[PDB]
Amino acid sequence: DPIRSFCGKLRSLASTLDCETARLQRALDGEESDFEDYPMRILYDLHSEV
Amino acid sequence: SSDLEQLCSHVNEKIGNIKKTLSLRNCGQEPTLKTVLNKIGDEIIVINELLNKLELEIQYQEQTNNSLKELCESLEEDYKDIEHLK
Amino acid sequence: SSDLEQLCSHVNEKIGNIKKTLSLRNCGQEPTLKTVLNKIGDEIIVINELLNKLELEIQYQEQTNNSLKELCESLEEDY
Amino acid sequence: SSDLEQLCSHVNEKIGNIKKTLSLRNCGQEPTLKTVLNKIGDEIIVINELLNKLELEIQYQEQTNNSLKELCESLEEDYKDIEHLK
Repeated sequence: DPIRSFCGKLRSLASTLDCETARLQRALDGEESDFEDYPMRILYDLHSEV
Repeated sequence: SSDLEQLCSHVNEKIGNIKKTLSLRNCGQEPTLKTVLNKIGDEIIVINELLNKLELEIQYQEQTNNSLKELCESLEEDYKDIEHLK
Repeated sequence: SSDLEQLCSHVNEKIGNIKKTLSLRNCGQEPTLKTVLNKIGDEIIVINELLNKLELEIQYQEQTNNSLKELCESLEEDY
Repeated sequence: SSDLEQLCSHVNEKIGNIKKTLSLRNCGQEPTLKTVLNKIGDEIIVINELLNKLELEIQYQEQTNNSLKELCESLEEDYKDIEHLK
């Protein structure tokens, strides 16, 4: 219990550090697609509103 | 609060702050976004002129609305004087 | 308080709980402690008897103190 | 303590609890792990027998070590005899 309860929190901070450093590099590089795909989709919604 | 939590927030801030400076780069460089951004920006200029037209059209509507009423006192005045004859 | 702190306290409790069960083993097995512990325990039995003696000695002390008054009043009568 | 934080912890717990039940599945099914797990488990059995041997070897040591004294006091009574017989 209290052994993992701590680590679980710590772990998530890791998993997060893992995942986001990965993608943010890709994003910087022009891969990963989520970063040019979604801002499109919300910009196009914003357009559709206007 | 805790030293742990305070760290996380330090991280999310760095993470989030990148993501923002990321979208700033994307939207200001990548062409497909940059058009849809100008297309909105242009369509703001027109939807702005459409306001000025709606502003004047509201005004002449007003000006007409009173002229209709000052017309209305006139034909409602002389209905009273023929009705006294009849 | 925090998941971190809560862990520490879990640890100190395990650590501390050992150290206690440690001293319990030491004091009940190791001879040099075990004597000094009986030496105290014996010297409690004597310092207990020394109380009973002090109890009676107080009792008669109080017995004689009022007998001593029983005199001092009687002299103050004839004067 | 916030409703937000409490949610996160609910999430991490679900996430973490999977990851554990994940490793439990992997380690009990996937062969490459399952060998290295038996290799350790077997090497525990041997390192356990190596203890019993070290136990007796200590014990057969401890027992010839007082017998180094029994032969120490017997060759001592002989020494005081060069004092007396010389």
